[PDB]
Amino acid sequence: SKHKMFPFNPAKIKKDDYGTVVDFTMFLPD
Amino acid sequence: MNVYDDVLDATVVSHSLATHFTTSDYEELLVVRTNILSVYRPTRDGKLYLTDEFKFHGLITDIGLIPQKDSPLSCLLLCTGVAKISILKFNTLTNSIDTLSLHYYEGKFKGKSLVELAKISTLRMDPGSSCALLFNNDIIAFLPFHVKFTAPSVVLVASELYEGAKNIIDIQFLKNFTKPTIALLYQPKLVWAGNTTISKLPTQYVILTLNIQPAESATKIESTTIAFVKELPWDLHTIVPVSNGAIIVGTNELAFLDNTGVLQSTVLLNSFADKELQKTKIINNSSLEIMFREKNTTSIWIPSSKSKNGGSNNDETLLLMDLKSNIYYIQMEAEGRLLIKFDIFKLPIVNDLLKENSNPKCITRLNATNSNKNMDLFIGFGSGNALVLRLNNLKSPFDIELLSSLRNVGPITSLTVGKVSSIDDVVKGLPNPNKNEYSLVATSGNGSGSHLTVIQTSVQPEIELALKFISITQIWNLKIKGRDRYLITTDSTKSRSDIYESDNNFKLHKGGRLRRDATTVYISMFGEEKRIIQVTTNHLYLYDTHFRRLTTIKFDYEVIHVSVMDPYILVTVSRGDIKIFELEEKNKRKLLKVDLPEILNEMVITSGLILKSNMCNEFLIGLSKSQEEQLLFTFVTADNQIIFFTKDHNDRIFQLNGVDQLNESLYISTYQLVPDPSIKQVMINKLGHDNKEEYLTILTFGGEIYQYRKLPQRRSRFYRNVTRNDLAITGAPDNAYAKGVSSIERIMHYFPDYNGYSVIFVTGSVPYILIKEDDSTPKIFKFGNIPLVSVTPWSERSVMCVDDIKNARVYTLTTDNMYYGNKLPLKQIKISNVLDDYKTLQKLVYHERAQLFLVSYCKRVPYEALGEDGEKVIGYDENVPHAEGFQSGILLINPKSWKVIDKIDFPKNSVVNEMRSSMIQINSKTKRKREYIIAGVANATTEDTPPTGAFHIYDVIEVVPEPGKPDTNYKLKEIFQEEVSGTVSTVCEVSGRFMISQSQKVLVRDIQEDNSVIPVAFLDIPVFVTDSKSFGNLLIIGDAMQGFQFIGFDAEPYRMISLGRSMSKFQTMSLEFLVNGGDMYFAATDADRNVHVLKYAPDEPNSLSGQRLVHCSSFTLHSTNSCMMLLPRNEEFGSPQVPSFQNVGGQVDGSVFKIVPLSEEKYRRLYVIQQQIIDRELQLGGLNPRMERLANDFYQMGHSMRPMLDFNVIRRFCGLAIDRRKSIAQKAGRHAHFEAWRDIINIEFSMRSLCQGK
Amino acid sequence: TQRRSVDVSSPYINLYYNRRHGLPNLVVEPETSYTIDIMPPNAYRGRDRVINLPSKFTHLSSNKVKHVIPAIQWTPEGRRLVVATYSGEFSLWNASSFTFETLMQAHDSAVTTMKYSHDSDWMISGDADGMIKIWQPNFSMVKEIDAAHTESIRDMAFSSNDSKFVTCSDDNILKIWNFSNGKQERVLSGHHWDVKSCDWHPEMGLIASASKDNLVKLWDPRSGNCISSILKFKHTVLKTRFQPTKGNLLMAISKDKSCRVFDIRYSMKELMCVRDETDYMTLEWHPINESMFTLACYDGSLKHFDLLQNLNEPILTIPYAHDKCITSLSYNPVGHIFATAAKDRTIRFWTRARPIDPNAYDDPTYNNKKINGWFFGINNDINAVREKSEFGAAP
Amino acid sequence: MSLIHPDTAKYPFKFEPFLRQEYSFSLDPDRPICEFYNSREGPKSCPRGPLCPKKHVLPIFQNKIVCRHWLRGLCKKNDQCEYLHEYNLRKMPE
Amino acid sequence: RIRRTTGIPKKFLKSIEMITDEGKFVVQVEDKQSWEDYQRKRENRQ
RNA sequence: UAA
Ligand SMILES: [Zn+2]
Ligand SMILES: [Zn+2]
Repeated sequence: SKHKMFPFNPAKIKKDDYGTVVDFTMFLPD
Repeated sequence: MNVYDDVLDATVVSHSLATHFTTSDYEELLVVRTNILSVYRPTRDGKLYLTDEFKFHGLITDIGLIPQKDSPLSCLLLCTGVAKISILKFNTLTNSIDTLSLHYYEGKFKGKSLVELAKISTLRMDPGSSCALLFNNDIIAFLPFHVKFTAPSVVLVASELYEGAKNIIDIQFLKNFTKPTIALLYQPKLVWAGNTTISKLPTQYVILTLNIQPAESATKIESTTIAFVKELPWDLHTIVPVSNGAIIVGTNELAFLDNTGVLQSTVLLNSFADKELQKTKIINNSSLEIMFREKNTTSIWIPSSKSKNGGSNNDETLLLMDLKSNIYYIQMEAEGRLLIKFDIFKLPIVNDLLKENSNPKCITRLNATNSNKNMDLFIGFGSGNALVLRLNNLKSPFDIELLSSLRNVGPITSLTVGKVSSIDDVVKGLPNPNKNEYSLVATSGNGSGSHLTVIQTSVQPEIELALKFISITQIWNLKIKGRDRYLITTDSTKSRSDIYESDNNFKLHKGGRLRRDATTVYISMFGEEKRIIQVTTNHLYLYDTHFRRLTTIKFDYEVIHVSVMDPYILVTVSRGDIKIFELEEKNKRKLLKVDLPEILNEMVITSGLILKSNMCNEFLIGLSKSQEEQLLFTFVTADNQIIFFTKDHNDRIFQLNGVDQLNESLYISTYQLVPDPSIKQVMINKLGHDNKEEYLTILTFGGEIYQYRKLPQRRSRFYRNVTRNDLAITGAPDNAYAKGVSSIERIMHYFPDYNGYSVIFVTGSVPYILIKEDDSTPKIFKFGNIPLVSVTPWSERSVMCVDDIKNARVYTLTTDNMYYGNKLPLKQIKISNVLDDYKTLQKLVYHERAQLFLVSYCKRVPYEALGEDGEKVIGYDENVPHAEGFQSGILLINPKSWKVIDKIDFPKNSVVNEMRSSMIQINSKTKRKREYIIAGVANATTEDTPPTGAFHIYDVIEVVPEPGKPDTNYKLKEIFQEEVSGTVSTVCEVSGRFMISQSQKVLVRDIQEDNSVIPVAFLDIPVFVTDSKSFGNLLIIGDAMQGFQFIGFDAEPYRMISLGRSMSKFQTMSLEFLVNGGDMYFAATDADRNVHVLKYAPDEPNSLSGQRLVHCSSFTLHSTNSCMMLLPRNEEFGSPQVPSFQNVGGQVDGSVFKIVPLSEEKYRRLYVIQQQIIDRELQLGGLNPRMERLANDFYQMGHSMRPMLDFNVIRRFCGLAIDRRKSIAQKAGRHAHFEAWRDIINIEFSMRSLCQGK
Repeated sequence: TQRRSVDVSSPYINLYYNRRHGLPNLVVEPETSYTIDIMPPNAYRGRDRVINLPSKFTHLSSNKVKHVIPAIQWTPEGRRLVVATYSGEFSLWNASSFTFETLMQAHDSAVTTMKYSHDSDWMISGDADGMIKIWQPNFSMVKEIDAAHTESIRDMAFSSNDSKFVTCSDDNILKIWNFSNGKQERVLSGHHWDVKSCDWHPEMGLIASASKDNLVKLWDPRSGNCISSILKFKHTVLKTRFQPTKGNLLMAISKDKSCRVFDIRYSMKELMCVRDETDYMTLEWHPINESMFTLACYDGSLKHFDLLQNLNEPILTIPYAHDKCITSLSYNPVGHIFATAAKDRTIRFWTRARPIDPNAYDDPTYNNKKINGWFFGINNDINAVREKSEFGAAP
Repeated sequence: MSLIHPDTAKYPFKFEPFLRQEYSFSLDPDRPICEFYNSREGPKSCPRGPLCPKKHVLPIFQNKIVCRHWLRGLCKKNDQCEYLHEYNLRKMPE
Repeated sequence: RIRRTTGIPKKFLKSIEMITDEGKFVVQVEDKQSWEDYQRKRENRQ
C-alpha cells in the first residue's frame, strides 16, 4: 500500500570544528 | 534553489536483450539507452517497431533475464546505480511494469571493501535460471532463484570462494554444468605494460561449482574447485563462455580453456603477444594486428542449432568485436573434450557499413530461424547509431547488409547556439515561418561518422508555395479526384466566403451556387467525392461537383461544431442539441435524418465528431474481430465524458470510462446518466510513419494535450504512460497560462499523409505538430515560429497553412536527415563527405557577426614519441602497431549550405582543447569590441616531454566569393598567433580580454587595434584547468583535482583577485554560472557524474569573507557531462528588469540537460510537490529519486533542506488525475495548484528564449 | 637548455579528451609510443593502481650545503617540494624540473616537521626548540608561538575543517591548538615516555598518537580523554598515519621492526602485520590509491605495499633506493612524483614506470653497483627511458 | 539581448558593496580613477569612503619594477612590497 | 651555531642589540599585518 | 628601491 521503493534517509552527522562527532565506543580493540 | 530537466533523452544504446517480457506472440527486443527501457518488435525486414517505453529515475547499469513458472513471460532483472537489483515483471492487466522485489547491496559491499567501490557493478546470469551474481570488485553478491520468488541473498568476498582470488578481472557462468558453476579470472599480483619484465604470467583462472543452500533466514554457498590454471598472459580481461569451455579474450591473446580447466590453445593476435613466454600448449601465431585494448570486449555467442532429429549441425558460432567495429569470427571445431582448429577470422565488410560506428556496447540476435548461417544482429554503439545488421553466410560468400538503425546523437562533445534556420528573413517571397529563432547545434560521434546535430527548438517545414491575403479566418481544400480544386475560404468578421479555384493559380471560380455572403463553418467532399456539403452559420447546403445546389437545410440557431464522414454529416448548434443526417445512397439530394438516443438530448454536449474505430467491437452484437472498424458518433459532455454510439445503436451508449479525471487507463463501458467543461476536442486516429497505431488525443480548454494509446490486443482499453516523460506540456488546466489560447483558438487537425507520416496539427499562437516515428512514441513539437490559424491538406503529402497575417504557405515534412523523436526534432548535418573525411568534430562555436559555424576536427594519427630535440625516444618499434596521437584544425562552415568554406590545419600532436567566439575589446578608450575566434591548441604529447601549446586569434573577414558557387565569401584571417610553454587547455573571454591557461598557469591578454596581444594579468592554478567561464569581470576556473575557484578580474591596475575556492575537492568537468537573481551560484560537473551547486556568500559567517564557497547541493547525473553553456532564460508571466539565465549541458550518452534557477516561493512549491510525488506515487522500478540523485560522496556537506529538484519527478504532477493533482498541490499553499502550473510552464518553456532573437 | 621535465598537463589533456568523448582508457602496450596512453595518476583505480607505482628513479637532488634533511613536504597543489634542513632553513624545489636553489632560513633550530592546511592556505612548522611557526603559502611568517612545547616538536596534524591542529613533541604531551588565535586548547595527557608521531583523522574528530611506551592511542579532540590504546607494538611506535582520503585504515611502524595496519571501522582490526630484518624508519600512504603505501627502512630499501595484493610482503622493493637511512617520504598530491630524503644528504625523486625501459628495475637503485656519479646521466637526461647501460651508470 | 553573447557585464549582484570594501573591486573593470583618493594619504582621503564607485588604486600598484618574488608566488611583503605586483612586461626587471 | 638571514626580506628583522646578517645581530618578527588581516577576514561580512 |  506504501509502494515498493528503495529506502533513503541517511542520518546527518554533527560535523563540528574538530570533525564529525562519532560514537567513540567503536574503537576498543576488544 | 535550482531544478534539473532533460532537454534531450539519451540515445547511446548500452544494453540489449531478446525475450518475451510484454508478450509471447513474438520475441521482443529490450533496449536500454541510459535510463529508458524501450521494448521493440523486430519485423521480418529488420525494422524496429516500438511497443512500450519506460523511463527510470536511475542509470540502468545492466539488465538480466529470468523466467518464472506458470507464465510464458520472463521477469526482468534491472541493475541500477551501485550494487542495486530490482526484479521487474510486466503486468499485462495494467499494461505496466510492477516491481517484484528490491535488493540493496551497496551497504554490504562497502562493509566488505577495504577501498572505495567501483562506480559500476557487473551482473552475471547463470544459464540455468537458478542464480545471478553481481560483483563490484573482489566482492560477489549472489541472488539465488527458487525453482518467495527469490531466495535470500548472500554477499561474500572472492577470497572465501577460492583462497587465491585477490584481484578479480572477470567472472562468468560456465555452460553445460548440472550445478551453477563460475569461472574467475584474477591476478594475485597486478601487472601492466611497465611491469611485465619482472613478472611472468600473473593471470590465474579457477572454475568453482557453487552449491547453494537457501534457508529460511539466510543462504549458505559452498564451492568446490573444479580446475585451476595459474600461468596465463597478463592482458587477459574478458571471459567468453562457450559450450565446451570458455574463450578468454585479452589485448594480445585469445585463450581457450575447456570446462575441465586446461589451456588447449591460444591465438597471438598481434606483435605484443607473449611469444614463447607461455610455451605450454598449441600456439596459433597471427599477424592480423588485432588489439582488444578495451577493458571488456563485446561479443555474441550463438548456440548450435538443433538438427531434424535433434543434433547440433556443429554451427555454434562466436563473434568478437573491436572498438573500431570490426567483427571477428572465432570457430571451435572440437570433436569432444579435445578441441582442434582454433582460429580467429575477420569478417570482410566490402561496403564498410560499420565505418561510422565505434565502441560497440551490446550484440543481440533478432530472428533465429533455427539456423546459424543467416543472422539478424542488433548492435548498440557508443558513437554511431545502433544498427540492425543481416549476416548471411558465416564461412571461414559472406555479405552484410544494413536493415535498420536507431538514431544516436552519439557523444554530445560540444554545444552552441546558432542560426540553423532563419538565416534569410524572406523565403519564397514571404517572411520565414521560423524567423529570428535560434537552435542548439552539438558535435556528435567519435570518428569518421562524426557530424553536427541540430537540436531544433521547433519543426522547420519546407516551403514550396506561398500566397498572400488568400484567407481571413479559415480555409478548406477540396479534392474532386485528388486534383486540389476549390480552395474555399471564409471571412467570419464580415460573413464572407469565396471560392478561389486552385487548379490555375488560385483564380476566382466565380461560378456555382456557393453561399458567398455567409460565414462558412465547414465545407468538404461528401458522398464518395460526388457531392459538396457546405455548412454556414444558419444553413446547410448540399451541392454537386459543379456547385449546383441540391438540398438546403435551415437551422434555427447558429451551428458550432460539424464533422463529415463519407455517408454521414454531424451538426451541432448553439443550444447543444445534436443533429445527424445521412446522405441518400441511391440518388443523393435527400440527407435523411438519423435517429438519436433520447438519452442524448437531455444532457449537454460540448463537442462531437464522427469516428471510425474497432475499440467498441467487443460490446457490439456479432462483432469480435480486430479489423472492420465501426462508425462511431463520438461526443464530449460538459463533465468531460467521452461517449459514442453506432448507427444501429438501438438505445445503448458507450463511454470511455475514466477520461473525466484523465486517469492513466481508460476502458469502454456502458454509459448511464456538474458542468465544469475542460475537454475541448478529442479525436481517435492512427499515428506513425509505417506502423500506424490508434491514438486518442484530447485537447483541453487550457491548451494542453493529452494522448492515450490503444493496445493492439484488448482494444477496448486506452493507456497513458505516466513514468515516460515524452509528451511535452503545452498548457495548464485551471486557466493558468491563458495567453497560450487567448489569441488564436486551438484546433486539432489530423493528416494521415504529411510525408508518409500520420500527424496531428494544433493551431494557435504557438502551433504544435504531433509526429510519431516507428521506433518512438508520439511527440509534440513546436511548429515554426509564427502563429497558425488554419491548416488544410494540399496535394499529395502536403499541407497548406495560413498565419495570423493572412499569409498562406504550403508545407512538407522534411525527412532526409531528420529524426522526429527524442523530445525535439534532430537534424543530422554531415560535414565530412566522401571526398574530405574529417574525423571527430569538437568545440563548435557560432560567429554572430558573420553568421557562420566554426568546428575543430581531430584526426587520430599514430603517435611518434620524440624527446626535447628531434630524436625518437629509445624504446620505439617501427614494425609494431602504435598508439594514436592527435592532429587538429579549424573548419569554417556556412550554415546556408552546411559546407566547409575555409579550413586551416595545425601541426602534429595538436588538439584544439577549447575554441570560443568572443567579443574582444580592441580599444579601451573607445570601448570598441570585435568578435574574434580564439582557439586554444594543446600539444597532446607524453608526460616526459615539456608541455607546449599555442593560441590563435581569428577574424572572419568578408572576401569576394570565388566564381562558381556562392556562400564562399568569408575567410579566416589569423589576427595573432603565438606558441606558449604549457598546454592550452581552455580559452575564456573576460571583460573584452581573453584568458587562456598554460600548464599550471592562467594568463589574461588584451588585443589592441594594431593586432598586438600582450599579457596583462597572471594567476596560478593548482593542477590542470578543465573548464573556465566568465560572467562580466568574474571568472571561474575548474581544476582537475581541487574543484574550482572564483576569480575576479580588474583592469588598468590589472588584478586577479582570488574571491573564493570550492572547499569540496573533485575532478570537475565543466563549469557555468547559476546566477538566480541578486545572489551568485556556480554549477560544477564532476567526473563521477555529479553536478554541484556552490554559491559566493561573503556575508555568511564561516566563509572567510567568501573565500570558502558554500556547497549548496549535489545532483548525480546518469552520464558524464562533456560541455556546459549559459543560455538566457525565457519568462512567461513575470519578466523582471534584470536578465535571467539557465545552464545547458551536453552528456556523453547523447542526452541534453538544463538547470533552471528558481525563486524562493517557486522552489518551495516545487519542492513540496516533488516530495509528495516521491512519497505517495509509485516509482517505476522502485527507484528512489532521492537515492538516485543525492546518494553521492557530497550528501553530508550539502544543504539537506534545499536539494536540486528533478523536473522528471515534477512532471508526474502534470500526469496525475485532476483530484489527485489538487490533493498533491494543496499540501502546501492555498493557490499552490495555479502557481505550480504557472512555474511548471515557466520551466518547460524556459528554453523558448531561442524562439526570439535579435 | 633542455632538461628532464615531469609535467602531467598533456596526460590530463588526453584523459579529459577520453572522458568528454566517452572513449575508454586504452590498455598501454609495452612500447614507447603507448606512453601517451598513460593517464594521470588520479585516473587509475582498481586493478589500474599498479600503474601508479613510483618504481622509476628519475632525479637525484641536493643542496649547496649538505645538511641533514629531517622532513620534506610537497606544496598542497604539488607545485613545489619544501625541504627542511638541520640548520632551520627551507629549501624549495620546483616539481616540473627539480630545480631551485634559494634558501629561506625559516627556524633558528632544526626544523623537524611541516604540515600544510587542508585548504592550502597555511603551513605550520615545528623545530627542535619546541617552536611552532605559522606560514602563509607565500612563506610569510605570521605567527611565532614560542613555548609551544618544552622539547622538540615531532609531528603536527590539521583537523578536517583546519581550525584546529594537534602537535606532539619529545615531551610526553599532545596539545590541541585553536588556529584562529594560536591559543592552546586542552592537553592530551598520558603516553608515558616521549610521543613520536600524531595524526588527525581526515574527516572524523580523532587523534592517533605514537610514543615510546609501545602504545598507539586514540584521543577525543573535544574532551582530551584517551578512548583506545593499541597494545600490540613491542617497541617505540615511530610513526602513525591515517589513510589520507577515507581514513578507514590506520597504519603505524614500530622500532620492533613491524608495520601494522588497523581497520578502524571494526574494533581496531589487525589487517596487515609485516616484519623486516631492517628497521622501518618512516611511512607514507599513497595520496590517490587507497590500500597502497610505502615504507622506508634503515638501509634505504624503499618498500611499496598493497593491502589488496600482498598482506605479508611488499609488491615492489627498491633495495638500494638510498645510500643511508631514509628520513622522510612525500608523495606528490598529483601522485606522479615520489620524493624521498635520507641521511646521505640527498633528495631523490621517483616517477611511474614506462611501458618499455631497458634499465627498468636495473638502475643502481635496484643493484648496489653505485660507482662514482652513477646518477649524473639519470639527472642530466632530457628523455626518460634511456638506452641500456652496464647497470644504469654515468660519468 | 543577444543569445550568442548574453550581456553579463552590468549585473546587480548584492555583494558589490562587499567587493568595494574588500579588494576595492567592482563589476566594471574599466571604471574611472577617483580624483579624490590618494594612495599616500590613505583610505580616509576619499569623501565617498570605500564604497566609491570609482577606482582607488592601492600604493602597491604605483611601484616601478615588477616584483620578482611575486611572479614566483613567493613575495613575503604582500601589499606592502616596494615592487610592482602587476604583470607588466614593460616594467619587468629585464 | 649562529644562523644567517637568508630569505627574510629585512622588513621583519629587528636589531636585537641568535641570527645575524652583517655584523649586527637581528631577530625575525611576525608579519603583524598578515595575521591581523586574516583575523579581520574571519569576521562576518567584510 | 629587494629576500
Ligand atoms: Zn573615491
Ligand atoms: Zn613583492
